[PDB]
Amino acid sequence: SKPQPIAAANWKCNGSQQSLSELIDLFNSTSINHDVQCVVASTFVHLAMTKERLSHPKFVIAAQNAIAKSGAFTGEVSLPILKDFGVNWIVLGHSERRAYYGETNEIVADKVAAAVASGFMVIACIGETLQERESGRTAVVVLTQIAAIAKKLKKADWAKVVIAYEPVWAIGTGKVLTPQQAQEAHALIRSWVSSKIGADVAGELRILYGGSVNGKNARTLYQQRDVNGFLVGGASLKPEFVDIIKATQ
Amino acid sequence: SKPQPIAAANWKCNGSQQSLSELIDLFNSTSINHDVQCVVASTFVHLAMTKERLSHPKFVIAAQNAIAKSGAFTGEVSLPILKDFGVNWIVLGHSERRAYYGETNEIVADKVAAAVASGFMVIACIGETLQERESGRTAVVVLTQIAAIAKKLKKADWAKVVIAYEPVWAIGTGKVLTPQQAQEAHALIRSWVSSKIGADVAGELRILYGGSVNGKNARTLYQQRDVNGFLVGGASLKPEFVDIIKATQ
Repeated sequence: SKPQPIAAANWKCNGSQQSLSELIDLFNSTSINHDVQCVVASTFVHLAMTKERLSHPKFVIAAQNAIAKSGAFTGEVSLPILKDFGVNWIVLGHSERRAYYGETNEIVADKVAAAVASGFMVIACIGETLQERESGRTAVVVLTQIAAIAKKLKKADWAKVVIAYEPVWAIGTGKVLTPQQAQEAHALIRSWVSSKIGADVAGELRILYGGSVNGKNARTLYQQRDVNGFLVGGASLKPEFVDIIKATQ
Repeated sequence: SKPQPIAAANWKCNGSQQSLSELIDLFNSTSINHDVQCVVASTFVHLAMTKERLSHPKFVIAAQNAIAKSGAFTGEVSLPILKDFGVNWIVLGHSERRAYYGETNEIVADKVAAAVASGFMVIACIGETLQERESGRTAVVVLTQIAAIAKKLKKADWAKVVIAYEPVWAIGTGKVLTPQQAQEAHALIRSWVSSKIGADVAGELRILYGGSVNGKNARTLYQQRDVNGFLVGGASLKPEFVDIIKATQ
């Protein structure tokens, strides 16, 4: 049987108090009749209002980034600050951070490890560029990214990790992977985890797909054996996010 | 006469709800009997609680960083989000961001300009490294940094700008500038502003000193003719921040 699915909303750098409140009210009103962990990753500014207003028990709130430790890091937010604030889920190594904000495989790996050590559930992101996909190097690239994360974890730590596989070229572009492409990518990640870490870990691991997921394409993607839910960008700011939740069965 | 002084607390990446609440209660209880703009720059996570709890009218709250626009920038916070959230002051181009987080002179300048255009009061940071100071290149370096900011502003925009001069080698190191060094740096910045922008602008501009300011050294620094207050790191997390406020006269 698949492990528990996840439907994660990555709001990215977006939202007004009014527009996020309206969306949160929709989520609070939504009937969810199967076991799925819903996640809302808001900007840091919006965490207070999202914690106060989101009350649907199938939802948890997440941060979109952190640094490992408090200290002289003007502009940044640390894991102890988020932990003190009652935020226990986090997205780390998103493509945008790897591309724009200097996060190498090893930097991502170190953030993931600090977050797991702090007690967080972590959605760790991996995925190849268009050039890498064109060159047929998807597997080596994504397995190198995950091997970097794995290097800094113990086997027991995987109970706290979720992988989001998001091809860079699929993010925000309207180019969604076909169900067969998503399935093969997730399968190859899982096979690596089974072989390098453990079969038990591999079977329990949630591997989520992200990159132009919407209410119309989600259900077909979810039917693939190795897909355990979604990390959703643009569509997570819209009512159709609830159709993506419904798609996780 | 000097323009209105500023005493700005840069909390950096620090604080628990409990420890910041205790400090805010101290600030709320503090008698401030002269005209000084106090600023508290908290992490993004803490803005909600600081807005709710800080009620002393001589204080405003600030963000420690932003990006110009909302959109697909996972982990980041934009100026429209802060504006919607009622935060109207911001620190930009802090040394830590220039050193760790890829902010060039031109990136800082563009953030400053977007923030002024959005309606923010901006504390824009400039300052030279130890090597630059040793080589006698302080003036050219800091004037190059400020010229980059100035390039993206109109003269009328300066009513919204405050400069924080913070030698990199003075930050967190316990190496405070002597009053004469601070005075000459501020004087040379002001002279440049007078000559390149306008004498009126130069006279109204707040130039704050930062780098190991504490309750013991603040009053002597403030007595210098071209010093208009302080950007305070480590000491702003401590009761002695109130002694720095008292020093601005």
